[PDB]
Amino acid sequence: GLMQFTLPVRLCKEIELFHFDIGPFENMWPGIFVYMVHRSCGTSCFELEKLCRFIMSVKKNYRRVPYHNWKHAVTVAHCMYAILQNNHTLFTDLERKGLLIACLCHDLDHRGFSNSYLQKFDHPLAALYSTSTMEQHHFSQTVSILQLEGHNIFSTLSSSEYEQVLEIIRKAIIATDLALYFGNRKQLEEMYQTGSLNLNNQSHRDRVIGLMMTACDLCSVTKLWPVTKLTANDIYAEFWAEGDEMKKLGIQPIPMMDRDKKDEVPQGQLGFYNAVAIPCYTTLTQILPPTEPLLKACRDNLSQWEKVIRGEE
Ligand SMILES: COc1cccc(NC(=O)Nc2ccc3nc(C)c(C)nc3c2)c1
Ligand SMILES: [Mg+2]
Ligand SMILES: [Zn+2]
Repeated sequence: GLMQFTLPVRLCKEIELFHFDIGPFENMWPGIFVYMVHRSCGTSCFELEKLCRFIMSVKKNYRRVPYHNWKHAVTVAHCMYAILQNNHTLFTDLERKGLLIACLCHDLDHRGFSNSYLQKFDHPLAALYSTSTMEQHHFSQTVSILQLEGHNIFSTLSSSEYEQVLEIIRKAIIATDLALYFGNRKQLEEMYQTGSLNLNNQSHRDRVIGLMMTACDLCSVTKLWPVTKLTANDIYAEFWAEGDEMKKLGIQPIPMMDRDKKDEVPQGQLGFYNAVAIPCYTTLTQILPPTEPLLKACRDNLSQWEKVIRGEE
């Protein structure tokens, strides 16, 4: 196990920054992920034979959709890497192990549809899981892959440490349900502003890990404008697809998902920066000061969307 992964100089440098884009070379993304684990965790955390076999089974069970794809998984894992590297001593060995795997797995077997469209379609998964429908499925898919012959990357953990990591991964994945983020951020807001926030309180850590997961999940709004803008097309390609499918069930969908209402996208993006993205990275910056560069980048991209509306581009 004296085999390190190395990246070219430019990647080796930019991968440490929050705004890093992992590039269009699909075949470099596994090595980028392993590189991040080795540096975040240790070269010993995982048996490389098993990690590599886990990664490629995880890749396979992500679909060919415009946004909720294998690129998203690795992109979300890189944001978590940057958060963990910039907050060295606040996280247990198990939490670093668990959260990078949770980020890679967080959207397993996503089809490009919201929990809402599964409910109105009456998809079988909506009957199996009444809330956080896709997220419970994503955690299901994660456990399934972990139990394949030769895929159990945690094998060398004790029974209770193994229970702790699957529990970290379950809550981390469930927290990527944006419906739950509002209450979670509201509670974290009050806890930090009445001084009751306490990182030795497990139920507090849980909330703070959940906010990190939302932050990593939304990290496209924290990239340089050209990456943010080009990722928005992919996000809206899924939204408009779901809108089309709503119209096939005989329901006018929200404007956000109606491809006849593209003109409304810039204003809809302001709503999302102001209601979701800026509050998210604000509370995270208050709790984890060194994640400020995510808040600053998000503010720069809000400004870029205001300029789009003003016709300046
Ligand atoms: C009540 O129903 C609500 C309320 C608040 C938010 C939501 N959900 C909601 O708006 N989802 C969006 C929209 C635009 C987005 N734009 C970008 C670039 C990214 C990364 N994520 C987005 C997520 C639903
Ligand atoms: Mg998701
Ligand atoms: Zn996601």
